[PDB]
Parts: sequence; structure tokens; C-alpha cells
Amino acid sequence: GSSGSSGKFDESALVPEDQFLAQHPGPATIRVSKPNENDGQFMEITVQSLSENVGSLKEKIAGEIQIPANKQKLSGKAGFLKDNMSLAHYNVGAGEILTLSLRERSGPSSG
Repeated sequence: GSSGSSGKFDESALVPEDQFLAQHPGPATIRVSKPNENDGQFMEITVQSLSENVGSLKEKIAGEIQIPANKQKLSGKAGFLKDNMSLAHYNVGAGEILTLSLRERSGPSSG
């Protein structure tokens, strides 16, 4: 049993995927940076639930950029997010931002 509020992000006291999940019942808008950009503008990819697997997300964007989850790589605060892992586990929800990197920059494809 436990309960309380939070403010600053602590490394030696991160919220468990179990708590992070409930903490946010509704959908959490996950912001993702553009492939080979930053100053430009980010996209808006929300997920009904956080429990979802990082992979399921890569698919959503994979449509806009037209790139297979395999090609594009997702990186999170902690590091390269694994499709097998979930979002809540990494503490991603209405606050955390993920980055999208393109596998081997094309060249003739500018913004």
C-alpha cells in the first residue's frame, strides 16, 4: 500500500510500468520528432493506452514517413526503445518525448 504526489523526475525511484499505467487512464499524446530534423516541427501520435508496445507505435508513424519500424529507430530518454518493451515502463506519458532516427540518411530527400 502507498500513495502520494510527484514533481521532479528521480532516477533512483522511477514509477513502475504498473503504476505509470493507472496513473494515466485516458490516452496520452506522445510527441515524436521528425526524421533528420528538430527545429522544424514534431508530429502528434497519441495512444489509447500506454501499456502498448513501443513497436505498435513505430507503426503509426511508419505510415506518415512511409518507413518500416525495422528501418526507422526510436530512441527514448533512457535509450533506444525496444518494441518488446512498453511505454509506461520507460515512464512515457503526457510529458516524455521520443526521437525518431532514419537508418542511413538518404541524401536527395530533404525537408
